[PDB]
Amino acid sequence: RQIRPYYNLPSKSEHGRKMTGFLTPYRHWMWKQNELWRNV
Amino acid sequence: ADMHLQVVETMVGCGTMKANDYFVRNVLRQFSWDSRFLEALYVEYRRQDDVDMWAELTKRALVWTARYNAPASERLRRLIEDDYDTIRVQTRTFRELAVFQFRDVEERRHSRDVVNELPNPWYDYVAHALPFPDRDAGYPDEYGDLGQWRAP
Amino acid sequence: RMPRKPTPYVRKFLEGCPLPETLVDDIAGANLKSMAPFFTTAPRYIVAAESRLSKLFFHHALYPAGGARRPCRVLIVRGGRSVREPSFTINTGGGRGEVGGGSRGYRDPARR
Amino acid sequence: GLNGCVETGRSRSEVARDLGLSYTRPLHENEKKQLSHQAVYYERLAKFKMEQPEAARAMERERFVRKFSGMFVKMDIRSGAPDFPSTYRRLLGTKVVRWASKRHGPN
Amino acid sequence: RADPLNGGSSMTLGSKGSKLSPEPHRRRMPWTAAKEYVPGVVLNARDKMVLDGVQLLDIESIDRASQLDPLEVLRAVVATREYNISTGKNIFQLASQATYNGRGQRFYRKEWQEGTYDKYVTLSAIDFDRDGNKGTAYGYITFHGETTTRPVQVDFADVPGWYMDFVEERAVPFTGIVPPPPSIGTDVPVDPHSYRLKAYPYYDAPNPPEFVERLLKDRGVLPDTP
Amino acid sequence: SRRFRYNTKFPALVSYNKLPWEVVNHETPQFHMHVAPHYEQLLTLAASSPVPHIIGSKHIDVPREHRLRLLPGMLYLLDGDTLPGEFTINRVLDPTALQYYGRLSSQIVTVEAVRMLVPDDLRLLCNCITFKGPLHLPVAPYASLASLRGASQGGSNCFTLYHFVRPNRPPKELQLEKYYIHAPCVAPLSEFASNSDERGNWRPRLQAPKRTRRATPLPAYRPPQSYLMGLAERLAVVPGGCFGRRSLMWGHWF
Amino acid sequence: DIHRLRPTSDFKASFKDWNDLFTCDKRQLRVRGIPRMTRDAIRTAVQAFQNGNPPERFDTKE
Amino acid sequence: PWWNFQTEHRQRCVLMYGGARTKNTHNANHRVFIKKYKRNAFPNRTRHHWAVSMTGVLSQRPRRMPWPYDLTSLIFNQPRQGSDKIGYVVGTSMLKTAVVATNHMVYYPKFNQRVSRTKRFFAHDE
Amino acid sequence: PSPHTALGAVRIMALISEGSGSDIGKTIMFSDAFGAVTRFGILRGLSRVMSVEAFGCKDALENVNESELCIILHFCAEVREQNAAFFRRYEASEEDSDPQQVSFLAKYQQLSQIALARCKRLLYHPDSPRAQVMSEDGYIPLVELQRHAEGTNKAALIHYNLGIRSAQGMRRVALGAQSSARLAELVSRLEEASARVSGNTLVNDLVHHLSHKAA
RNA sequence: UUAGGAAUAGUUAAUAAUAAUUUAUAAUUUUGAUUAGAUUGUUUUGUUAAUGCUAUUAGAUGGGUGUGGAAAAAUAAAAAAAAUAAUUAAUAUAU
Ligand SMILES: [Mg+2]
Repeated sequence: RQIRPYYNLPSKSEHGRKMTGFLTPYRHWMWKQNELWRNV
Repeated sequence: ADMHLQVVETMVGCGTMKANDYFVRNVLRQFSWDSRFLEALYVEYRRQDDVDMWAELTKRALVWTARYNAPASERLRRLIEDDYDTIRVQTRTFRELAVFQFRDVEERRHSRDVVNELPNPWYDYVAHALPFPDRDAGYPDEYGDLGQWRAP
Repeated sequence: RMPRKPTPYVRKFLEGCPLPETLVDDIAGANLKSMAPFFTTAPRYIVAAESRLSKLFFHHALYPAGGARRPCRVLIVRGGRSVREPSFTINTGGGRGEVGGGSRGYRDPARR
Repeated sequence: GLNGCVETGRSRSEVARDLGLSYTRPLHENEKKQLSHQAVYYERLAKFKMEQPEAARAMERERFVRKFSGMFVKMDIRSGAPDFPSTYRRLLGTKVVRWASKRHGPN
Repeated sequence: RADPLNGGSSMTLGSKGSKLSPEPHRRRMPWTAAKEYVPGVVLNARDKMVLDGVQLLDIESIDRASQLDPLEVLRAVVATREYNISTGKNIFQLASQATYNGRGQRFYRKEWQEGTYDKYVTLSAIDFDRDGNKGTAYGYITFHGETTTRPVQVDFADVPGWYMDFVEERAVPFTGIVPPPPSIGTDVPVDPHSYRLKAYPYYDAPNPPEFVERLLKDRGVLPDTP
Repeated sequence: SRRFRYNTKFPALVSYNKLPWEVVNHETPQFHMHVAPHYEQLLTLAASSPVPHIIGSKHIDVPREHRLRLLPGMLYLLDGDTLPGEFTINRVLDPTALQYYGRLSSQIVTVEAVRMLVPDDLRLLCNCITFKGPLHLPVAPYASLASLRGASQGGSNCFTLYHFVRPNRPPKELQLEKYYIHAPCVAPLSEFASNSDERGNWRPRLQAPKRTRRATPLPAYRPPQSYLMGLAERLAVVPGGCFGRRSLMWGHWF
Repeated sequence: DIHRLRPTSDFKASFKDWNDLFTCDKRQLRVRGIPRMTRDAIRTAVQAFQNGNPPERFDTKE
Repeated sequence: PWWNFQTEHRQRCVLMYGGARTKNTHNANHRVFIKKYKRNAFPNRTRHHWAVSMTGVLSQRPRRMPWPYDLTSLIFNQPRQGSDKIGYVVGTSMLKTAVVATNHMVYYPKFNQRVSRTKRFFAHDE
Repeated sequence: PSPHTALGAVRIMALISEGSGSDIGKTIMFSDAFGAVTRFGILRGLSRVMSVEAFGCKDALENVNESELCIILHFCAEVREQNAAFFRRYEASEEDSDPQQVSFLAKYQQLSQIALARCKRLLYHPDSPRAQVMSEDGYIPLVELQRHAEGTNKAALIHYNLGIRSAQGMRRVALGAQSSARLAELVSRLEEASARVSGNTLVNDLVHHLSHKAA
């Protein structure tokens, strides 16, 4: 399941979900680290 | 492409510093060129005056491997590997190095280990892969018995 | 199918009356299908259920389907009060994000 | 030409066809009428298509409208079955009133 | 497939990736092709807190009794412009205020120039519709020096957040055709002093020390304490 | 019976010639998107190798009955802007339709006018493009464009391409696949040949120079500050949304 | 506290301190009077924090 | 010990469904027949149902089963049952279709005897 | 009148042959025994039968079945056989000043070439998607279903699995026995008497197709 | 399969026939059909000396949507469902 942290981009919309899937570059970097540790 | 490859290798070996222009004008956009074109052209890139021209030409050759769907061979990446102290062009991905270190350290400590050098029959081989067993276990019976009305 | 024990008698087929969903929708105010003419001034009592009353249903409670012009009714909602905590942003952690915004309504009731 | 080929799997008729032999029983008048009247209706339908286009076009149009707008035009296991009242016989009483019986042949 | 992540590797369903191929996974849905997308929820929703205390008017309502004072009309136009600009700048809002509809200029998204990402679009043609904030834009895409051969449709050209720097030397009139900008490897010779590659294949950016500190504090390696 | 000859697998399908979403209209800029890269490679071929019937002295005179049968799919170049008779001249003035000749006009001969010729029966188009010489590409003396006055000289420089297509067809029809022969250009090798006087003025570099200084280091990598879409290595996005392989990720923010 | 049916923040008084929270297994959470989904959420959050993943997820209530 | 085929069938049922069979399926239930119609006024023209009729294709009494040992298995080596058959032509009223009557054997183990039944097929002759 | 489709010209060319069984010689003879044109009314009629609006396109015979192609080739063979002294004089090395005769000769050459091309289409590509026919002004309901629906995404075509299969009558066409045995006669009738029918590479292919499909 | 046994049909084959304007001395059935009744089947159950008698709960579902590869789609304690959520153990549910 794709994790939605609290510090993602919030979608201020009353017609749908309140949080998007747009990350932070720190989240991108740590996801790359976890990707390498799974790649082994 | 193999006809243009000999021309590119001749212009590299003669040291005329014009094989890259021939590769751009004739072989780059209109041929399915493989990776040994850049294995020839890296020696021509090496003979440049300044190191930054060598670096930018190697990086542009890597972008040419990305764009025209011609992946870099092992020999080209090993040619760029040997000059990493001068050019500092990274030629392996972030995934292959993390696999390589964790594999190489484990294989070195496994070869140095004296306990785990013993064979493992669960791991080393498959004992039998045929759909039928190799010797008769007695079954089937092919006859009925008491209380069995359905035969065959 | 389901495993059913065989009986030598007849089988009872019940059509038993459940709690009507339209009844709890009219009580909770979340019907959105009742066309009611003859707008009156008598007040309306609505028992607030769990996650059954929002702005969408309260707008139809103010303006019903009959073509009203003004919310001319007093609306009593039993147990509809909400309590909000103050929200704040987290400076620490992996990034910047605002938490704390939550409603204490419908779960923490008054007068235990 | 009385024995089929076991190797190639040909029939009794195809082996005699490949040998240039004719094994055909003496037909009656109706059996010759069955084999002689196949071309007559084709020449009649081709002459109708060439001679009356304003009627053949309307007939083909209403035939395509009846074919296209049908309910069971999707190729499925039910539409692909050879015998629908025999394979699906539990629908012939309470659901489908097209076929009144479930047996029409030796199967 | 054409392009799988890490080849065939199926110890987990996350090892394949969030999408199995850059092509669409079914033929009947061509909109499921993998492409770079844009956060349209934050961008397309402009701030309505600038239109408060401002009387807007409908288009059809041209009756005399619904007309407003011309000072109120002017502040309504100023508030509507501030509402349209409040999130970002569109392509059609930047090209209207440029000469020759901005043909030949370089448009770019905000995140197209940060990190090791380098990509812009040299504008070639724009068809404005009657609502001039929308339309269809075309251009040559330039990514790390390499350039397309034909003009491609600029995806998300209607979503705001675009930027350009107007250069008079790049302006192409309506009589002539916008030329493709040259590929730095192919067309013009490669010069390290003019353009230097930020990124290349088999290259990854080094780890920032603040990200290293943040990950080692989140994992518990460094002693994070209040 | 008739039902049991074959199965229903792979039935007869409606062709793309009768579907409007598969047929490219010539009043649209999408007509000039498909056919303009075919022209910029044909002029690269005709400037480097002799193409037999690519340049004539006049328009090919087929009879009026054989006009629709033989002419679509045929291309030839003539000198000057002379248009065939029994056609209605429609000049392409749309900048959305003229933008696809950008590589054709910049790196090769400058495009002056693009005209679409529609006949009286509205069944045989002609895409007329008038170029102004000279070529930016080097032209071989044995090439086909050496026999053209507008291409060799540097009114008299104008020459026109003529391509006949059918009006409402899929873009399979307006293809030029027989002209994709890749003939080489001997312009970098003409310096060192026996026909040039520069053959003794170049100096060969048999060894690389000794490098005392290493390469210039890159500037300090600054990470982005905006919200990113996610990991492009698992969203199946190519390395910039443009080209490359997803398995070899590069050129993104990290 | 993310789920509606996992009221994690309603059991602050069921623990002494940080060590009492991080030493209790699921049987001791059953002893203290915590429902099944809530104690499963508490135990998975503790096991994720021990593995290096802090509880940084979006509250999906509204 | 040599286990019978029922052990192998029970093993197959265990590996398929997780368990062999739920117990208490007999129950010794008194199945009573309650008639509704009049004495000789059953709504059928041939078979008048007045008792508990058993339902089952191969699990009824007296028990039948196919007998695979006949002339066809002695003559033809078949890839599957019913692939090759030998019969007599009885009808040629249809075009390119010969009606062929063939015989097969059905075994009664209670009386220990095989009987010859007849099946008609439509064959093709061009 | 001048037909606008190939099918109307096929019907007219069939009515010409069937309306004059033994009078097929006197119907279409417009020339003498020396090559000079006798009656120009028959010439003007036969020129406007094979009109440019009917047989001008390269795919003009795309909806012609195996039975209509026999009518086309029988009409061409009868026109060649009744006026052989005209054709063998004028088509080889003769230039004529009459503007009607050059138009008739061009129309006849175009009709014979597209008829032989359709014969090679039905022979060398049996049941191919490029050998499929359809009805003229045929109802293709997928287009009318896409037009009278609202497409928010035009790539999503409604009733695609049924609309792509169904059009007004559309068959996979291959040459039968009665078609191939007639076309092998008509293609040999299209040539001259001095030509060798052994080296014709289309009659031999039709005969070998007949033998292969009969075996 | 029916304690009191007779007729059946969107019908059979051929076919240059998708989408049958034609041809035929057509097809099923007393070796038991169609309809009506009972009705998931199944060496898994029980009993016995018993090739006998007696039981059964795997399933499927031509008009709800031509979507989808496949309608099986109006509701099932897991079959963990695209970042290692958790994988020490037992309750795993009431809560
Ligand atoms: Mg007949």
